[PDB]
Amino acid sequence: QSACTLQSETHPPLTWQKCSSGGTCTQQTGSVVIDANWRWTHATNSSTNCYDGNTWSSTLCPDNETCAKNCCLDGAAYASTYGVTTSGNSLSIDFVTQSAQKNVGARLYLMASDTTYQEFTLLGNEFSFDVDVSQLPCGLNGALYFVSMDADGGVSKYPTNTAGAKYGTGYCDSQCPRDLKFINGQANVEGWEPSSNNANTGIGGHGSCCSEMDIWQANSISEALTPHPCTTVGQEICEGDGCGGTYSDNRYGGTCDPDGCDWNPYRLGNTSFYGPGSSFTLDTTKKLTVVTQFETSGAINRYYVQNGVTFQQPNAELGSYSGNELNDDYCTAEEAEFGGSSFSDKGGLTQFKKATSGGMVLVMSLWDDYYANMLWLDSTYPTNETSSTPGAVRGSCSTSSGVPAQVESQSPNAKVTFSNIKFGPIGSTGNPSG
Ligand SMILES: OC[C@H]1O[C@@H](O[C@H]2[C@H](O)[C@@H](O)[C@H](O[C@H]3[C@H](O)[C@@H](O)[C@H](O[C@H]4[C@H](O)[C@@H](O)[C@H](O[C@H]5[C@H](O)[C@@H](O)[C@H](O[C@H]6[C@H](O)[C@@H](O)[C@H](O)O[C@@H]6CO)O[C@@H]5CO)O[C@@H]4CO)O[C@@H]3CO)O[C@@H]2CO)[C@H](O)[C@@H](O)[C@@H]1O
Ligand SMILES: OC[C@H]1O[C@@H](O[C@H]2[C@H](O)[C@@H](O)[C@H](O)O[C@@H]2CO)[C@H](O)[C@@H](O)[C@@H]1O
Ligand SMILES: *[C@@H]1O[C@H](CO)[C@@H](O)[C@H](O)[C@H]1NC(C)=O
Ligand SMILES: [Co+2]
Ligand SMILES: [Co+2]
Repeated sequence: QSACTLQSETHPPLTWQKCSSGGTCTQQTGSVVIDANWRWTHATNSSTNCYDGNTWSSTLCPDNETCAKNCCLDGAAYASTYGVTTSGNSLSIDFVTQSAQKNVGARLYLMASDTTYQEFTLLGNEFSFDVDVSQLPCGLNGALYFVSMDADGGVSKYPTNTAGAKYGTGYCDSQCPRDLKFINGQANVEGWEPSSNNANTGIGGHGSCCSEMDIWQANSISEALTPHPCTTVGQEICEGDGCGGTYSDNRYGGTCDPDGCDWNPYRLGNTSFYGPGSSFTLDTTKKLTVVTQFETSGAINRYYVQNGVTFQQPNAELGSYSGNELNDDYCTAEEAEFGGSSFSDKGGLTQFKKATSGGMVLVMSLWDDYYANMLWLDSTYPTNETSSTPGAVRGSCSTSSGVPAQVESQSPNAKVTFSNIKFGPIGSTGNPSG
């Protein structure tokens, strides 16, 4: 897709800190950009939409190539249309924003410049951030994660994509998403099937795959940490159901691991660690700090801080495994206890290390789940399972929770605030910010 300028594109600024082993942190200045799917897509020569509701213009978009040549992405009114605002080192995303139309959440990427994404090399380093999830009830997900996206949004690889990172193009994740309107410089109109429950979405013939590191997927009820390996580390197109993931009939028939080696304290047995109120170790009605460390062995460590008290990731006992570190033994024990084999089939942490060794783009999003109602995160899943089934219970939410139309109507004012992002070598982010 090309870029049009009927509406100006001004990326909201966002500062963060880069720390060093020497014990000092320095301020960096970046900005955020909204994903291309949220934008107005219209003809390059007029204001006629190329996409409207959940269908494509059959004349402007008869096929993937022609559509890309005829259509462009336009600017976004961040605050008024998408409920996205920033202030210093803080970013807030509103759940439902009402303007000309109704908008639900957002997916944003951290930029290095106005035209490029900021790339982070996680291996050997640690990432820290403060988060307020108090306004996120059952069914919602305020996420912060990394994906192996190209710094330019794919422009250098795909000439027909001239909009680039400035317009939030190039997304990919372990689900090999097929809902993306533009992939590899082309539209995703061929094989397009409109969603039955979402008036704005559909599923196309192609998907976009890549490694994904889910640092944080959570609400006030549950939280999970999950690495997802893929046989191909970076962004790669996929065909139909061979994509696997949430958008295909076969979830595990692809090149990426859509499940990952997840670590949810509640799912692991500690139902008193994270939740709303003082009866939990970490009170989700208050802001907290989340620190994730990527050691060179490929293992991942985690600790939290609230009101100046530090808590390491709670110990878990699963099969022959015991400890609080996400390593090869944990992931193997999890597959043995909870079942499944996609993580190991995709290479596990060894394959995943290839992603963290390279650059990864930071993503912050707020969304509700039109496919599984977020039950996999905060309820019992599958819903027909009982508490006696290992790993079925992931949270205290009712199995009837998370219906999009319902949560959007009942909790429109929900929101998430991410702030004070700090990145640097292991053991450095806890030091004084510059
Ligand atoms: O027409 C002439 C006038 O145009 C005006 O401009 C309009 C334009 O016409 C109109 O088309 C445009 O409409 C856009 C809406 O403003 C916008 O809200 C809407 O956003 C949708 C988006 O369509 C949809 O693809 C997206 O799907 C989400 C999904 O909800 C979410 O559950 C899922 O979540 C993932 C997470 O993000 C991720 O972190 C996690 O790992 O996985 C999750 C599961 O996959 O993500 C998908 C996206 O991949 O939802 C959003 C939000 O509801 O998009 C509309 C276009 O399709 O609005 C323009 C502005 O009003 C001009 O302004 C006027 O001057 C002209 O005259
Ligand atoms: O695709 C949504 C969500 O899936 C998560 O994997 C789930 C999977 O959906 C479920 O079938 C299985 O039983 O449990 C796993 C772990 O909760 C995945 O970890 C998320 O990253 C992803 O957003
Ligand atoms: C849950 O984790 C917290 C923090 O590590 C710990 O104090 C508490 O004893 C754990 N509770 C259970 C039931 O394991
Ligand atoms: Co094809
Ligand atoms: Co270790």
